[PDB]
Amino acid sequence: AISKNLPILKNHFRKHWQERVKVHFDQAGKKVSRRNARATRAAKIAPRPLDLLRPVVRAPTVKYNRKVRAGRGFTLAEVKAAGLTAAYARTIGIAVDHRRQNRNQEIFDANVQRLKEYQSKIIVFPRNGKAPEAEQVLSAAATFPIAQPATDVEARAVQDNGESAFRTLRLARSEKKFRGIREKRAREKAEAE
Amino acid sequence: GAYKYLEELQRKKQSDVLRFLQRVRVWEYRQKNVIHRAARPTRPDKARRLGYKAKQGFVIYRVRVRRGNRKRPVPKGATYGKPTNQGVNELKYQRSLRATAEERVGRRAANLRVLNSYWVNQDSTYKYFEVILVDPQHKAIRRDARYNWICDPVHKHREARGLTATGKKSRGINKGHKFNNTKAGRRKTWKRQNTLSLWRYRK
Amino acid sequence: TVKTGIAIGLNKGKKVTSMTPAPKISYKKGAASNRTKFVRSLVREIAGLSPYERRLIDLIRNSGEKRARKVAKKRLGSFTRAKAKVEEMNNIIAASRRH
Amino acid sequence: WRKWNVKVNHNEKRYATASAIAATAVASLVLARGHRVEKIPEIPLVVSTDL
Amino acid sequence: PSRFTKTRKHRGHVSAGKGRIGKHRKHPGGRGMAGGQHHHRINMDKYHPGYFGKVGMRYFHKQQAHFWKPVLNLDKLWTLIPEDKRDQYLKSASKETAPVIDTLAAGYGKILGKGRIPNVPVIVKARFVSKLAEEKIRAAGGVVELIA
RNA sequence: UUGACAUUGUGAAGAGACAUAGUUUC
RNA sequence: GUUCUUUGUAAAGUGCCUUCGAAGAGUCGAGUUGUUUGGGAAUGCAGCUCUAAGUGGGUGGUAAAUUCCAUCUAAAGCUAA
RNA sequence: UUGACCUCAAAUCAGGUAGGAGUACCCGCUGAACUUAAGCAUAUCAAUAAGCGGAGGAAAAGAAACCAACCGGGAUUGCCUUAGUAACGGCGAGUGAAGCGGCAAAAGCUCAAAUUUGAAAUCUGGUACCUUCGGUGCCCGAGUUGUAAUUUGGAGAGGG
Ligand SMILES: [Mg+2]
Ligand SMILES: [Mg+2]
Ligand SMILES: [Mg+2]
Ligand SMILES: [Mg+2]
Ligand SMILES: [Mg+2]
Ligand SMILES: [Mg+2]
Ligand SMILES: [Mg+2]
Ligand SMILES: [Mg+2]
Ligand SMILES: [Mg+2]
Ligand SMILES: [Mg+2]
Ligand SMILES: [Mg+2]
Ligand SMILES: [Mg+2]
Ligand SMILES: [Mg+2]
Ligand SMILES: [Mg+2]
Ligand SMILES: [Mg+2]
Ligand SMILES: [Mg+2]
Ligand SMILES: [Mg+2]
Ligand SMILES: [Mg+2]
Ligand SMILES: [Mg+2]
Ligand SMILES: [Mg+2]
Ligand SMILES: [Mg+2]
Ligand SMILES: [Mg+2]
Ligand SMILES: [Mg+2]
Ligand SMILES: [Mg+2]
Ligand SMILES: [Mg+2]
Ligand SMILES: [Mg+2]
Ligand SMILES: [Mg+2]
Ligand SMILES: [Mg+2]
Ligand SMILES: [Mg+2]
Ligand SMILES: [Mg+2]
Ligand SMILES: [Mg+2]
Ligand SMILES: [Mg+2]
Ligand SMILES: [Mg+2]
Ligand SMILES: [Mg+2]
Ligand SMILES: [Mg+2]
Ligand SMILES: [Mg+2]
Ligand SMILES: [Mg+2]
Ligand SMILES: [Mg+2]
Ligand SMILES: [Mg+2]
Ligand SMILES: [Mg+2]
Ligand SMILES: [Mg+2]
Ligand SMILES: [Mg+2]
Ligand SMILES: [Mg+2]
Ligand SMILES: [Mg+2]
Ligand SMILES: [Mg+2]
Ligand SMILES: [Mg+2]
Ligand SMILES: [Mg+2]
Ligand SMILES: [Mg+2]
Ligand SMILES: [Mg+2]
Ligand SMILES: [Mg+2]
Ligand SMILES: [Mg+2]
Ligand SMILES: [Mg+2]
Ligand SMILES: [Mg+2]
Repeated sequence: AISKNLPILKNHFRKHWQERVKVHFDQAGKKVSRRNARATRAAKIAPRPLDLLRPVVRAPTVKYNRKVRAGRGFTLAEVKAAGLTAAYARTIGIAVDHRRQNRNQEIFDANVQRLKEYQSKIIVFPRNGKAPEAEQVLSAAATFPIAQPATDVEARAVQDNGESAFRTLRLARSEKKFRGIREKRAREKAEAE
Repeated sequence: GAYKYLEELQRKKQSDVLRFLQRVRVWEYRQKNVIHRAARPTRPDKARRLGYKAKQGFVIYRVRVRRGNRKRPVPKGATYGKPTNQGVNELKYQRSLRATAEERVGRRAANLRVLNSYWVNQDSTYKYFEVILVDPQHKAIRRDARYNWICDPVHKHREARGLTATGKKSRGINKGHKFNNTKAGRRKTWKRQNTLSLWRYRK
Repeated sequence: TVKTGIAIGLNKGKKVTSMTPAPKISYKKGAASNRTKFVRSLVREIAGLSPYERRLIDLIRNSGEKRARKVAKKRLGSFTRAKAKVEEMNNIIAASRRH
Repeated sequence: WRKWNVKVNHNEKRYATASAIAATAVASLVLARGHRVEKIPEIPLVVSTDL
Repeated sequence: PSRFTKTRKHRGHVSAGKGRIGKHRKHPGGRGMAGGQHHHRINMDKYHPGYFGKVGMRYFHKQQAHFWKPVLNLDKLWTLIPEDKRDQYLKSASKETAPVIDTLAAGYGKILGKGRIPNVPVIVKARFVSKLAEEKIRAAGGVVELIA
């Protein structure tokens, strides 16, 4: 059972794997089904849209923090700033998230601005039951898209202060590397009897 | 309130007053039947943070279960297979003694619904538990927005399915890296990572 | 903190105008409180000391504060708790049979 | 779990349909294909939007 | 399709192309990757030197991402500017108005120096650089601006 | 089968220490 | 959509000042045995022995002492897609 | 002598409830060997089959004692991916997950611990009447060893 110059494979089929094969014959069906659900929810949900206002949020980790992404809900802070309590904001098609925190002003403001636009671009019918039919826009998401913030300008003046990027990286990496040793030298000499 | 004092007093299980108390009670229970109706909680502060309430429809039951390992049944210790499986005697059982306790009373009061249960004592041979139960046909309960959930059929014998607090412990349902394996439910997630998924347009 | 604005080194990371959010009360799940202080004080003196706690203040007196931790560490979970346990008996000792 | 459907590159797919559209001109091809188009005015045969 | 398959061609011959002597049996080699260090060693060494044993250090719970850092060479670099916009900058190699290029924005982690950019100022914003890339960049009157 | 720990409590005499007051252990 | 009773000397929302701010125990945690896991000086589960605290507690995938920092808030509960 | 209370019993006592079946899917327990390793015991088959207890139209999970280490994210479930990877492994045969990203769907919450103390404000049942999935008056009873209102950490409470 080993022969030729072939790559070594790892095909995990030593269990009774044929008892666990899911072949999605129901792709087309579920799609239909899925679409019907949406038409139904739309109709049931009167003029409301099919989704809630979601906040901007900067994504986690070194890999994605370049990008900005729809968040879960809006932080008790952001809501307060946008001139409303959370209990109400929830009934007005706005998602609120008690566990997100604001450390970033640029994002915070973006989110407050998101809220002012929303508030101005919805209308909220009186509780009575007068119901002045108003036609549903289906997507809070499409109505208030989230764009990446422009971080500079296309062209600009070159300024070369002189001290190179590469060496700064190198040095920067270095200071960290020996930060503790240097401190141990600071301690050990502090005990200059 | 007196419940704060009770709670604190009970964390001193080797304090003098408490082990007199433990001593006398553990003889009394042991005298009574292995499952017997309790008249009232002997730990009302424990009962009540665990869902109990002093209204008709709420029931307490005291039960004791044998301690120690699970001796693997099997005639004469014979195992009839590989050596890894030849043990008999240091074998442990994946449910807690508390679960056994819950199950054995839930069976005894099948009109009732196990809600929760709590430890009250032990000696070398038994652990002693009180199980707090609810009667979902009692109107006092069937009303009561807060408790009448317990009346829906999805909650028949929660103790038999690992849905009481002990059960969720042993099933290992908790968020995190420590619970990857069991968490959405171990057999379920096994089945998942061991299902071959084929699309009409093969990916 | 302040981040340096480059991608390695000490305060590595993006410069952002900062905010520092209102404190969460979860985060104070540990805090004492007058009510607990009172009740715990009262219970303690109601119910006295446990066996190992007695063996403990003996060792403290008669063998020092280091052998005390070593035993208390084996008795309790671990070292940090033994730290606080010895520490506690130390203050039973001071407060009582002394000043 | 036999392979029932088949993936075709979207672009190769269009190459094909384009080729096919192109050939609905070319009377020889339309004739060879069955299709009784000797007595038709011209190919491509374009009729009024009124249809 | 079966139609074009050699087993159609073998119908009528006894052994199905598998020999009268050697036969087609279940598992003569053993199964799978068996025999590696024994009857299948000549094929493993040769074709697979390196297979058995260990090398360096284990790393528990390695999160690939930590090390996310695509490379872009000066080679390209100007491709990160859209071509219409691009021709405009080539002509007017210039301080005061040099193109900004956010390479991080383009999804690169490090700039490396494969070969010869034109002698035209660029302003290059990146997380890392090779010593060389920065050198070449500078020799065109440009700078690297370290971002994060 | 043998040991240790838990179930395990109460007196008394004799040993065992802060090193010839009694908390502790045999 | 319509119509009838006003549920109220009722119930709720929001700004400032001050003082407070109760938060789950034979559990957490520990040793050991066994099982299980990709989880490696130990991923989960369970038995026996030990057994907490309150500026505490858990986690931070290499054991330990020291000093920090980050992040949640266990040992009680319901819940459509 | 009479009346309570606690604990414990008895009725063919008033009214209810559990059992069994089904079991594709689901929540648990318990638990193999054939097999693979060209022998074989650890390993593998497999946390599989058989055995046992328990539900529903789904169940289970679920509003973080989470993930991270970011400019941070934000209940759960599933799909695409991560990845045949980190890792485990007579480091042999073999095995093998997670965080980020996109997407389906979206939804959030209540108890315990608090003196109503200028008024147990709460509830089962019997009974009469009614406009009966219920309401009201009345009477036994539950309940202070605590039934309502209020509060649930995102908070929140008391005075102003
Ligand atoms: Mg497979
Ligand atoms: Mg096999
Ligand atoms: Mg199917
Ligand atoms: Mg949607
Ligand atoms: Mg209306
Ligand atoms: Mg009763
Ligand atoms: Mg067997
Ligand atoms: Mg074994
Ligand atoms: Mg006994
Ligand atoms: Mg696993
Ligand atoms: Mg294919
Ligand atoms: Mg073929
Ligand atoms: Mg064919
Ligand atoms: Mg042919
Ligand atoms: Mg031939
Ligand atoms: Mg021939
Ligand atoms: Mg032939
Ligand atoms: Mg021939
Ligand atoms: Mg051949
Ligand atoms: Mg032959
Ligand atoms: Mg031969
Ligand atoms: Mg073959
Ligand atoms: Mg190998
Ligand atoms: Mg290149
Ligand atoms: Mg003996
Ligand atoms: Mg809690
Ligand atoms: Mg072990
Ligand atoms: Mg087992
Ligand atoms: Mg283990
Ligand atoms: Mg440590
Ligand atoms: Mg965070
Ligand atoms: Mg509850
Ligand atoms: Mg649930
Ligand atoms: Mg009857
Ligand atoms: Mg049944
Ligand atoms: Mg098994
Ligand atoms: Mg087979
Ligand atoms: Mg074999
Ligand atoms: Mg063979
Ligand atoms: Mg054999
Ligand atoms: Mg196994
Ligand atoms: Mg089975
Ligand atoms: Mg049914
Ligand atoms: Mg349902
Ligand atoms: Mg459904
Ligand atoms: Mg459910
Ligand atoms: Mg919470
Ligand atoms: Mg999540
Ligand atoms: Mg080897
Ligand atoms: Mg291999
Ligand atoms: Mg496995
Ligand atoms: Mg997502
Ligand atoms: Mg809800």
